[PDB]
Amino acid sequence: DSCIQFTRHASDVLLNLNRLRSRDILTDVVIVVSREQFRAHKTVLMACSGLFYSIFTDQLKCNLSVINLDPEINPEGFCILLDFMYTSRLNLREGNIMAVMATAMYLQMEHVVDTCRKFIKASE
Amino acid sequence: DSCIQFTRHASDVLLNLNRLRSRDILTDVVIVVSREQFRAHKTVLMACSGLFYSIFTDQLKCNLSVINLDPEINPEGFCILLDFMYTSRLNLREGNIMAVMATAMYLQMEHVVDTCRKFIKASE
Amino acid sequence: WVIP
Amino acid sequence: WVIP
Ligand SMILES: O=C1Cc2cc(Nc3nc(Cl)ncc3F)ccc2N1
Ligand SMILES: O=C1Cc2cc(Nc3nc(Cl)ncc3F)ccc2N1
Ligand SMILES: [Cl-]
Ligand SMILES: [Cl-]
Repeated sequence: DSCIQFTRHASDVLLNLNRLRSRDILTDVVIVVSREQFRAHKTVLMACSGLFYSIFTDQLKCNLSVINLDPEINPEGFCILLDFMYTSRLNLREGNIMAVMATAMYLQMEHVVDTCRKFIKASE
Repeated sequence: DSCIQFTRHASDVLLNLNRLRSRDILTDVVIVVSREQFRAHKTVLMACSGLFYSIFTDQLKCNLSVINLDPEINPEGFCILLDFMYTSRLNLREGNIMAVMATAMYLQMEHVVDTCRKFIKASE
Repeated sequence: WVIP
Repeated sequence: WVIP
């Protein structure tokens, strides 16, 4: 087509979606990771994660307001990945990289799994 | 912080949100623009438009599944802006610029209003 | 704004 | 990935 494109649009959209999350506006699901609860927007979760895409395209699961993750999932790892979904920024540290990578494999977030593998390889 | 950032994340999120819209997945509102109907995600509309942000933060309107726009709004102008919300690309043409600018003013989409004003000024 |  |  002959469209023009606003470079910062996608980043500005994501910033606004994170502001809605902050303010608990139109959040429609609670993700439970053992004793912790995280409120989010199903569409943002599906857009970032192959696991959430599969869950919320299921004709029964699409209607659930609570999703319980596998008990082996680390709440801090999930929190770091949820923040990445809404900001593009990943708080990857020596102390959390193993939990973050395991969580990203489970959630099916291939680009995160990729940077974790690279950071681990560099320390070996 | 000491975060790393994935450059293409925001664009990839928006591309996936547009794929959900295409496939009518988890759309939760119908926008009516006279005889036409457009299905969308409230969160994407709020993230792009000051008018939708005000509508869906209202304690009563947040629960509506149908929103009727002012009868003066042009359906093609709205369609072009809805596509821009989900793609960052604006199909601005000599034949639609007046309707697009009027619709963007109504929807409170300041960057679109800005490029329309500039394109109009260049033709004068 | 750019030409994509 | 970059340093933002
Ligand atoms: O590593 C990843 C990230 C990821 C996100 C999605 N999300 C969607 N995919 C499509 Cl094709 N349309 C809409 C979506 F919301 C699916 C798989 C995967 N795998
Ligand atoms: O031209 C524009 C585009 C636009 C979008 C929004 N959206 C939101 N704003 C904030 Cl501060 N937090 C969350 C949001 F969804 C508000 C006003 C305006 N004016
Ligand atoms: Cl990813
Ligand atoms: Cl805009």
